[PDB]
Amino acid sequence: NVPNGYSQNDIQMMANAVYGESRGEPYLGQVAVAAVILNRVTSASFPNTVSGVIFEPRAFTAVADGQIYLTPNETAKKAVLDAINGWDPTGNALYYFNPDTATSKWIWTRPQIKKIGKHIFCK
Ligand code: NA
Repeated sequence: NVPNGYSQNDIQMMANAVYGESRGEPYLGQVAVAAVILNRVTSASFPNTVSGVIFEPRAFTAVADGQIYLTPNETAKKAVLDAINGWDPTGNALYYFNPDTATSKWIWTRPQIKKIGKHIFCK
């Protein structure tokens, strides 16, 4: 069922992480969050497994919210497989935030790449 390099649990948790962050966003915004997870895996500055990236303490509200082991939203799951298949609409982003609600002081310091739906994607 799952791309080589990933477990069933990897894909489910990615889908649940993506739904947590981007439920209701344009489909492109959901692929984008998935893209960011894969970019963080690649990056030296984040963990180097999908689990490690998803379980970073503040990172994905699906973790704190008890959603990471649920049956995944089918569209968030498609977005995940789209990103694994090489769709990265964020231009290799590592960070994102919603400028209307974000309360982080430091997020505004990241170099901004583009905005998709309610999220600005950043290096
Ligand atoms: Na990494």
